Amino acid sequence: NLAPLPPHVPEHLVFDFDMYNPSNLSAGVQEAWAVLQESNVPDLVWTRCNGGHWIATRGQLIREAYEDYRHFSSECPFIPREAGEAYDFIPTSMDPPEQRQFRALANQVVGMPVVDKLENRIQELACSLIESLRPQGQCNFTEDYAEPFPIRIFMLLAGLPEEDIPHLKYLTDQMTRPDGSMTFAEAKEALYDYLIPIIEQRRQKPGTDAISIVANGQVNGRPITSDEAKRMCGLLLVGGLETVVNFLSFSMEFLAKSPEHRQELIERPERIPAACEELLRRFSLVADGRILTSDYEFHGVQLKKGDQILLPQMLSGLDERENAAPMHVDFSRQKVSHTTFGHGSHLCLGQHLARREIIVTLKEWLTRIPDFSIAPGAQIQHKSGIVSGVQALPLVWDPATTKAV
Ligand code: HEM
Ligand SMILES: CC1(C)[C@@H]2CC[C@@]1(C)C(=O)C2
Ligand SMILES: [K+]
Repeated sequence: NLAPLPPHVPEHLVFDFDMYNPSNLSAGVQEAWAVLQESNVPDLVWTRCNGGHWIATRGQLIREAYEDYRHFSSECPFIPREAGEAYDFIPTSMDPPEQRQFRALANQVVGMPVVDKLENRIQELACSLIESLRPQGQCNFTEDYAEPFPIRIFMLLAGLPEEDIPHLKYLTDQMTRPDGSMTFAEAKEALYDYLIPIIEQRRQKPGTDAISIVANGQVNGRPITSDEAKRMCGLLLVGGLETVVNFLSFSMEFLAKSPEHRQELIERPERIPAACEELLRRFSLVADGRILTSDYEFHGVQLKKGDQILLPQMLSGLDERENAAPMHVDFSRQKVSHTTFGHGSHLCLGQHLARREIIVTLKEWLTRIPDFSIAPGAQIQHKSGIVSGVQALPLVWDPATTKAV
């Protein structure tokens, strides 16, 4: 269903893209979104789907908007408008000057000194999961690795019981790829409901886990409130449960159809960090946005105050103007240009954690299970949203070709 065209939007900019169900999804998520960059399509379009919002389609405009926070505010960053109004997570729902103080604390708990201390646990979990899959000759990758590997590391780091993973994953799923069973406002309230007793517990006893450090924190030298801590801990949960989980499956789906690319990493394992960077461009998967604070002319188009604008982080690196032949994976690409981890003052805080988990996954999977493919006759289903995902990934291999380490 389409929302009526607002009077102030020129009819010739209308392109009805549905970000939660793009029309070409069967060809792949990123391919479905890349129809926005055909030569007939302008740099700035209006979709009447999902209540009606702008979409910037080129990397040049996506970067400009994310730098200019005084016109493009993160107070309402999700589409549909109801979701963006309920969205109050910290730091992303704040602009500078208020935003920067909370970043320091969030950085403190997923920052690089934390990741170095976790190296053995990351490595031993990756090996423990993979060695337990190897003699089976089959897995459901999303259930059996992509979810438990990054999510158990995050629950360990935050100090939360592993038994709570299915309830929490379902709620964060409803905030990024909704089912229809919950609105965003309801999923958010249920996740706040979960954190409220935990946060009051850990403000009593100072501690080393990520919730304690946030709940006992100061921001620009003043005590963080219980409510501010709730809104920051919830955002950490969403990042920990949704991003790497889904990115891993996209990568592994590609490697399972691309033996040429598999073989390249098997023989030259020191290409792995670079391949990580080029998989992150090709299979970029986040797309959120901003809301206009004032009437503003932007690349010839008159935006009204309160218009929402989708600024898909995913599209910048798929733009041919930023990377030649963008849909080819080329692990020796010379200048890998992308905005997979965002742009501007809201640059991703967990990218050190993310990169370690991806590189450890590629290294430990390929040395033990070098060859695998998609289970015969299965077609991989995808789902699009704020964070796009792979719905299921059946893999198979012959265990006689594996290597026990
Ligand atoms: C492949 C993995 C990941 C991707 C693609 C990714 C992507 C992004 C993007 C695009 C943004 C900017 C959104 C905006 O400007 O509105 C962001 C911000 C953020 N991310 Fe990541 N992320 C990843 C991993 C993680 C992980 C594992 C965490 C763990 C907590 C995390 C925590 C955060 C936080 C807290 C912010 C908000 C920063 C702020 O608003 O100042 N991210 N991420
Ligand atoms: C867009 C994100 C990837 C980033 C971290 C979690 C996420 C869904 C957000 O709401 C901000
Ligand atoms: K809001």
